[PDB]
Amino acid sequence: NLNQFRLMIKCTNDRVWADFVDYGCYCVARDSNTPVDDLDRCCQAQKQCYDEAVKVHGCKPLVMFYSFECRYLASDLDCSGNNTKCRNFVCNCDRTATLCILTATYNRNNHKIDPSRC
Amino acid sequence: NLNQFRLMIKCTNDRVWADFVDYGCYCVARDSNTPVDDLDRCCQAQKQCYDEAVKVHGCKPLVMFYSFECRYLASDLDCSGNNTKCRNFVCNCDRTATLCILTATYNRNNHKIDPSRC
Amino acid sequence: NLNQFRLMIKCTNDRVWADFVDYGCYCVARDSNTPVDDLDRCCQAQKQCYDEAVKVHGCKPLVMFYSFECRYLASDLDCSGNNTKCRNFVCNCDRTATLCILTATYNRNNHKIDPSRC
Amino acid sequence: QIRPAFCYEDPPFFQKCGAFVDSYYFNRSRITCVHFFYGQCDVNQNHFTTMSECNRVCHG
Amino acid sequence: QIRPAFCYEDPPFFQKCGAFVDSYYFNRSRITCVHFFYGQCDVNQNHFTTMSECNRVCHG
Amino acid sequence: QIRPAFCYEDPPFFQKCGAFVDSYYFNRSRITCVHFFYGQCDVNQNHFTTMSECNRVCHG
Amino acid sequence: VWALCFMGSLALLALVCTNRIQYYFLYPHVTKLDEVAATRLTFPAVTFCNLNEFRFSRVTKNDLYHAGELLALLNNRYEIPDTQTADEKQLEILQDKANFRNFKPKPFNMLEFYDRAGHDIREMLLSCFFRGEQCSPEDFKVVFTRYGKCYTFNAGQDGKPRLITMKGGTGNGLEIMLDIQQDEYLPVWGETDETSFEAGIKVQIHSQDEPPLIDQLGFGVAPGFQTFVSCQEQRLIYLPPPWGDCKATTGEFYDTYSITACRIDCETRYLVENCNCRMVHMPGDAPYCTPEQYKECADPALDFLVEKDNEYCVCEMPCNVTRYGKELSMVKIPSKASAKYLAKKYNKSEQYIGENILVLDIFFEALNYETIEQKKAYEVAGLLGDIGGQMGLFIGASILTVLELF
Amino acid sequence: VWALCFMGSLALLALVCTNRIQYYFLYPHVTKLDEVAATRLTFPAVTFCNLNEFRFSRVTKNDLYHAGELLALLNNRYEIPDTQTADEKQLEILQDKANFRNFKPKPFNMLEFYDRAGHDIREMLLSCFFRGEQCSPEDFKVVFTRYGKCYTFNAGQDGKPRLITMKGGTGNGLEIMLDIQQDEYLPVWGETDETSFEAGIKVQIHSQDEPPLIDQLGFGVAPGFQTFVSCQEQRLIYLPPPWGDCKATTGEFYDTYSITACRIDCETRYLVENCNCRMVHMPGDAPYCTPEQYKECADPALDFLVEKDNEYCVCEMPCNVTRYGKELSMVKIPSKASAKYLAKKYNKSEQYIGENILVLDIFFEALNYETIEQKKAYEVAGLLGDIGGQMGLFIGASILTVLELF
Amino acid sequence: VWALCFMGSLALLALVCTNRIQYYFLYPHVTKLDEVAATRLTFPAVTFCNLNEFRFSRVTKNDLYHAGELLALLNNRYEIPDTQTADEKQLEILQDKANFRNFKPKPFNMLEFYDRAGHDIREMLLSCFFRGEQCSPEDFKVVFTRYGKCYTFNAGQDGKPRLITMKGGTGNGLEIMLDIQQDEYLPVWGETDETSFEAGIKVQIHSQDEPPLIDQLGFGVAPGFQTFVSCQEQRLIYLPPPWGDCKATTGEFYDTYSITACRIDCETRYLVENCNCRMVHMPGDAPYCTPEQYKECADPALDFLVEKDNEYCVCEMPCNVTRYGKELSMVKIPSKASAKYLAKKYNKSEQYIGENILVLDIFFEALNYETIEQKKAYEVAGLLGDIGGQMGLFIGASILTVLELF
Ligand SMILES: [Cl-]
Ligand SMILES: [Cl-]
Ligand SMILES: [Cl-]
Ligand SMILES: [Cs+]
Ligand SMILES: [Cs+]
Ligand SMILES: [Cs+]
Ligand SMILES: [Cs+]
Ligand SMILES: [Cs+]
Ligand SMILES: [Cs+]
Ligand SMILES: [Cs+]
Ligand SMILES: [Cs+]
Ligand SMILES: [Cs+]
Ligand SMILES: [Cs+]
Ligand SMILES: [Cs+]
Ligand SMILES: [Cs+]
Ligand SMILES: [Cs+]
Ligand SMILES: [Cs+]
Ligand SMILES: [Cs+]
Ligand SMILES: [Cs+]
Ligand SMILES: [Cs+]
Ligand SMILES: [Cs+]
Ligand SMILES: [Cs+]
Ligand SMILES: [Cs+]
Ligand SMILES: [Cs+]
Ligand SMILES: [Cs+]
Ligand SMILES: [Cs+]
Ligand SMILES: [Cs+]
Ligand SMILES: [Cs+]
Ligand SMILES: [Cs+]
Ligand SMILES: [Cs+]
Ligand SMILES: [Cs+]
Ligand SMILES: [Cs+]
Ligand SMILES: [Cs+]
Ligand SMILES: [Cs+]
Ligand SMILES: [Cs+]
Ligand SMILES: [Cs+]
Ligand SMILES: [Cs+]
Ligand SMILES: [Cs+]
Ligand SMILES: [Cs+]
Ligand SMILES: [Cs+]
Ligand SMILES: [Cs+]
Ligand SMILES: [Cs+]
Repeated sequence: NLNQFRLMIKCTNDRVWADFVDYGCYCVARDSNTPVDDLDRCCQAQKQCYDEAVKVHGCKPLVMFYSFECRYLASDLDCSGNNTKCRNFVCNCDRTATLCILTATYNRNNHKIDPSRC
Repeated sequence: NLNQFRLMIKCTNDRVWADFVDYGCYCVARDSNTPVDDLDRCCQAQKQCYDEAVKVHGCKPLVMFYSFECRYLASDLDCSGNNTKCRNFVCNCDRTATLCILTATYNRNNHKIDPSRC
Repeated sequence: NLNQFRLMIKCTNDRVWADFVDYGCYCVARDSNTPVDDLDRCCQAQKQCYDEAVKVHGCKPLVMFYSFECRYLASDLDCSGNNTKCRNFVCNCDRTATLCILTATYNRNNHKIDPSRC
Repeated sequence: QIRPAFCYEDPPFFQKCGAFVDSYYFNRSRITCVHFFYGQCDVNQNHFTTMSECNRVCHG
Repeated sequence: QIRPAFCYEDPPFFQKCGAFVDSYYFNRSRITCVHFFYGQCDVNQNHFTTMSECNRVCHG
Repeated sequence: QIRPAFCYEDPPFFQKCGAFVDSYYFNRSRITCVHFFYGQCDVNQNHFTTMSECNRVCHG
Repeated sequence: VWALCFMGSLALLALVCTNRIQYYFLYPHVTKLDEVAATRLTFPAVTFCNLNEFRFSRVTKNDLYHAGELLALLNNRYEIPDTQTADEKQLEILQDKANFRNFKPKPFNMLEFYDRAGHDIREMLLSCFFRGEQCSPEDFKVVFTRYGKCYTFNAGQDGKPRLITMKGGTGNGLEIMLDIQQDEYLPVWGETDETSFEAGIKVQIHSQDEPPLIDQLGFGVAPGFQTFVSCQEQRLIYLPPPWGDCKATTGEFYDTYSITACRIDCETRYLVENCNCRMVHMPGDAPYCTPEQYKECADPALDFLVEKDNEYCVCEMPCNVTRYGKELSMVKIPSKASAKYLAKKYNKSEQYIGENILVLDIFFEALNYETIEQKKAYEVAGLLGDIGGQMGLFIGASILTVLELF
Repeated sequence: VWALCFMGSLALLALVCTNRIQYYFLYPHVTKLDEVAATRLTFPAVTFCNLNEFRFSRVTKNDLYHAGELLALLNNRYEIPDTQTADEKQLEILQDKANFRNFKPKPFNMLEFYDRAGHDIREMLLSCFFRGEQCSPEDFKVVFTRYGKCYTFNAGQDGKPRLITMKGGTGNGLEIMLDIQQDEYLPVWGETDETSFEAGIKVQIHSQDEPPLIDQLGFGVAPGFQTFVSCQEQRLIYLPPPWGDCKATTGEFYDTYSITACRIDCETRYLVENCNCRMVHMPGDAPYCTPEQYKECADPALDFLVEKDNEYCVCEMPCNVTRYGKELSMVKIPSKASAKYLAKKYNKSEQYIGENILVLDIFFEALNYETIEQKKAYEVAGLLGDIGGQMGLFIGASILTVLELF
Repeated sequence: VWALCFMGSLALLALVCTNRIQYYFLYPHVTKLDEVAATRLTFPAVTFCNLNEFRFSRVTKNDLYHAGELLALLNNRYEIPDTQTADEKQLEILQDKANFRNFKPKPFNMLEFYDRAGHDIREMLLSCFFRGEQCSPEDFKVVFTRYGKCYTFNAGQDGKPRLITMKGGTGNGLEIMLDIQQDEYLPVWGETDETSFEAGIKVQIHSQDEPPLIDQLGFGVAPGFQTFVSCQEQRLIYLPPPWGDCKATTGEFYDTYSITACRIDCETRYLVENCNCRMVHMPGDAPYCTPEQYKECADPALDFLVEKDNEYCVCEMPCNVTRYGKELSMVKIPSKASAKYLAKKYNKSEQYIGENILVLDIFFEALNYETIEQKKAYEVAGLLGDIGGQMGLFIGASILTVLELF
């Protein structure tokens, strides 16, 4: 779930959990159609990953637990330790989404916007 | 039984067990009708206690075992440690009888008398 | 078997195992009719013992195992430690045969002779 | 009250504050005095040098 | 690469090379710094005198 | 009687009366000499400095 | 030639006083073994759990509605799975209980469910004796564990005195007869953290200063036997810094530090941080996990921390540890000659008694406890005394000559 | 200025020689752990008891007349209680045996009854091996205990040599196969000190220098199993006064002091003092308790002393103690594939073998025994040597200067 | 008067320096106990054996021809004995298999027979978990023992890493569920070294540095139970000559010296020397024993050495020993409520599961291991330092005065 994502995020970068919380349209894990920029485009990929996690496999990405190992290199962040497909799958969604966060840049005014913006 | 009475007695007073053994008419635990003085009146209360122990409850006051705790004060002599009514009851007969001994006084010539005296 | 005989022999005397191996006609445990001297007469007694071990009891003197204790005196060599009649019996054949070896003398030219000699 | 109140106090069994020595104490279960090894722990007064002394002071 | 690579190294727990002292180390499972007793075994650099210093260098 | 009577005596296995040293003793079960560590307990004479010496005196 | 050797004498003396001063500041320690003859011993706490968490006859439709899937009685579609392994009777009770047609769910709480459906000391405890005296369900304190609703004898809480042993042997300890109630066990139709292939109880003998960690540190006792558990107390004492690295007190959920207190702190921090809830047996303020959270988050997370994790919880050594060495042994209950007596006495069949009844005896073999203790190896007096001894060795000095030369 | 500091030097020296002299007279000790490699070990004694005290087929009408009430076969009215729990067959044997109509009681003796009705080593012992060699009922000495008629292997009495172990493992120890004879067990119709809810044997492994105290200090072994008991010898040595408080010898019933010898002395003194009789397993001269005295006085008094008393028996520590640490483990007898063989061999059914047969293996895991020993910590030489060392520290004195100045 | 006392002083000094020099050359040692807090522990190897050596369904007519007599299936006349104890079905399979009429024997090999007919880890192992992770028959290495074909978990051979434990308790260890396959057990029609009255497995927990000696040093685990084995690592360290008598390395069959390696060397030397063959579980080059040699020479000789011999094998102490103390305990499998689930899961009856299924849990109670270590008691520095201290005691000398007087 999102406690581990928040932790995967703290593992990779120092940007406090709040700043992603209600950022843009999708962050963190909310539905819309048009993402404001690329940071918000990560969350859509994340959200679209959770949607696939639920439909194909049977996961419950927002409730379920998974484990991950924090290594020195962000890309080294490990998910192989998970004993089930479902638990392995969601751990990757968050892994993918958290690395993608590291690429994109943080435009403050896109955080906590109006619903008329999305 | 009378090994414990003899011990309850040694717990409270120094008068050797012999002196009560065939004292008067009742001491220790013999039957009669008229007690010679009050020491011999204790043993009657004791004897009448054993008689009640046998008829009402089913005790065997002369054979059965009980436990008692010897404390610093004679009145503190404890019988609460006994796990059955019958064992508790007889422990009290001896307790009652042994404290009552402490009140009364020892008139030597009333010890080992003739059966024509009782 | 003959590993223990070879050991019983080494327990009693220093004459190397080879010298008895194909000595005379009977040594060690071969069949014939006329023994060349008394050393070869021991082996016949030994061989005749194994023959009795097989027919009467059911032993297998050449395969079976037994235990023996090596003491300071050759005659003290012990076989009482064996838990079965069959194992006890064969241990004695070798004991008898090995002491008898100590009496007789070793005539070298009677070792490794021709089959036309027996 | 026939014997002192320390008579009913447990000796310092097995406790060492120095040399262990032959001593005697009143046993309130046997109602007589018994031998024990006393190791100089003056926890209470239930320890005598003689069995008889213990049997006078504490026996009754 | 956000925190040094020694941040992911286990401290010398329970190892004594001298005086044990209050110290702090980065826990790579909690992803924060935690108290431990350090006994002067300079096995690695994952030991700080202050929790905050540890939380600056190693937290991210 | 082919070998001495001390040949049949057990060595002082594991007994220390001083320095332990390479030694050899006659094994009356193997009927040959075997290595052991001897610790200067002169309990008997079944201990030699050399395997061969042991194999001469005691082997037969 | 001497002043050229009185100071050479002294130079080597300084490299010795340096080696000794540097050693005092290692603050070394040595370990001392010791037997201790005891006139008496404090009897430990004894926690026990039935291996079965929920009494079948106390599971309502509502409980089955909320927690049925967690106990593998229901699939994800809220129905009894067709791969059920039930008899005729149990299945037709459960198939009716699982009829949620026109049913409206009332609120649910795991802690309330454990407390109500967990096994009852009042029906389990056929008899209890400790040192001659008869004990009762009142002597057992309820404690919640991973097994659910468990009971501790001699918990020494309530403000109650702690019991004492004075002699070696079975007479000076505890003896309990329990009925484990297999007719009340929940049917096993799947494998989850709350199901059991086994029948019996789990037991842990611990100091009252520490909580149970019974799923991890306990022992098993099987029905159909009387089991003897002969114990030895063993006391470990460690030093705090700078000598050692032991933890004197605490400042989290328990008022005395032990390895178990530390682990339960960790497990609770870990479940809140990762599930936003605590299991009903953990301390704190956080909301209790729902049956959904147990299955989805709480069970997998506690399993991970207990099985796979190597970094999250590393516990500092405590300064005081009491270990009980145990030697277990067994005889069979009932004999053929006592089966019908016990059946008659508790109104059960002979087959039942042989399946459900157990006796447990817990006792010390001797008052004698063992102590292994860390002692400081080089106090201040031992630093000065040897500086002193080798002053007289090298320079030939003294307390007198130093004073005089001053 | 020096004589004002040579004596100030000396004053502080006297407060050190005082601290050292006062310490020697504490007679302190320290404890030394040690492993000891052993070429051989003396095998312990092994006492065992059937949990059932009286063979049903050896109880006569006379025995049932005198001891029936004690064994709960009879009520106080000398009749079989209507709350009996018997089969058809046993009850009709007992109801006939309890027909005392026109019966005249012959004399009775508990010791004779135990000796005659107790289980017989000759029928119990199916097989015994020790170190390859076959053992027999002759190797077992009869000993009377609270269980009645029991047997000790390797008692090392009779003037018989004690057996020895030379290697670790099951081959160098004892293996006994026993039939516990449940068809011979006494029916249980009540609860007394002589009745048993359990089937099996009790076992105690002890030095030959000490008696068994098997009801208190033994372990259980259950029928239907082969039980492995791997042992370690452990030797404790204590100091006598003034250093320690251990008891060297004795001057009551046993010729070597041990905690058990002390306890059996106490129990006997206690039963005579309180019942005027001894139980058949205790030593001395006093009359044996009658079945009435057992029920009324002897059982309650021994139970009290063993369960509730804290003052009557407090035992001085002995100077030599041998403890055996034990690790027990089990496998099942019989397998399905060996049941019919064993049935045929002892002429029983397959169900019988599975209920009555047990195998016990008792062995050492290694010759290595452990010693924990109290050593004197400050001998005379250690008192003088340090007075000496700090003479040279303070006053700068010597053995030479003291002699010279004289 | 002084030179007559400076040398008298010195004479007694020489009888002290002699007593100290003579002591250094005893090379004494003392033993040090110590606890060691561990962040992690290497998990031991765990060898297990079925008590049954040969699967009934894998015994061919040829095997029965060569080895039937050794397994008591055949008498010396190559026929099924009339004193057979078989059911209807097994006997009619064996009576047909033993029809050697017009049969011609193919070659035979005991090692091949054990390898082919011994129990298969692939059918025995229902489930294996270690620290959360699922393990497989691939994690078990085949090892041949007196029981035949056995399996070691965590053998740490192959070049595989050794597993580690980090916490106390059942979660951080191994859990295996095994089916012992009693329907596959060989019928017992006699008593030989290869037959078993018992059902279950034998287990040994050992360091990877040493081979198993499981028939001698193992423990039993019975079917029908879950057995808990709580362990403590204990490390013994000894000194080599001249201080001690421990064996550093080896120069016979194993690449690390241990008591077991020594014993297996001995047993092999003994079987070759006395039978001219080795058993299939021993190392070396010598031919494997034939079934005839097993019965006639190999079994009696190994039994003798293991039971009766006191001289052939006496093993030098090794310098490093790892012992695991064990506390065993049990609960019952299956409960009534899980029997039908497990039956369905493995396609067996409920009666079968209760006869063949076992669970084994092996774990540490705490990372804390114990070390008992021999330490050198009087190094060179401790020889000089005390010669020094009592120089200043007697002659009043010093390092300075000796130098100066030179
Ligand atoms: Cl944990
Ligand atoms: Cl007692
Ligand atoms: Cl061996
Ligand atoms: Cs995976
Ligand atoms: Cs009461
Ligand atoms: Cs014999
Ligand atoms: Cs009393
Ligand atoms: Cs006094
Ligand atoms: Cs006197
Ligand atoms: Cs993590
Ligand atoms: Cs640092
Ligand atoms: Cs700061
Ligand atoms: Cs031999
Ligand atoms: Cs020699
Ligand atoms: Cs030579
Ligand atoms: Cs649900
Ligand atoms: Cs509550
Ligand atoms: Cs009731
Ligand atoms: Cs309560
Ligand atoms: Cs479970
Ligand atoms: Cs706290
Ligand atoms: Cs959280
Ligand atoms: Cs030191
Ligand atoms: Cs001097
Ligand atoms: Cs009677
Ligand atoms: Cs007699
Ligand atoms: Cs027989
Ligand atoms: Cs006998
Ligand atoms: Cs009883
Ligand atoms: Cs005596
Ligand atoms: Cs008396
Ligand atoms: Cs144990
Ligand atoms: Cs000291
Ligand atoms: Cs054959
Ligand atoms: Cs091969
Ligand atoms: Cs399968
Ligand atoms: Cs493998
Ligand atoms: Cs066997
Ligand atoms: Cs080698
Ligand atoms: Cs050979
Ligand atoms: Cs056990
Ligand atoms: Cs010394």
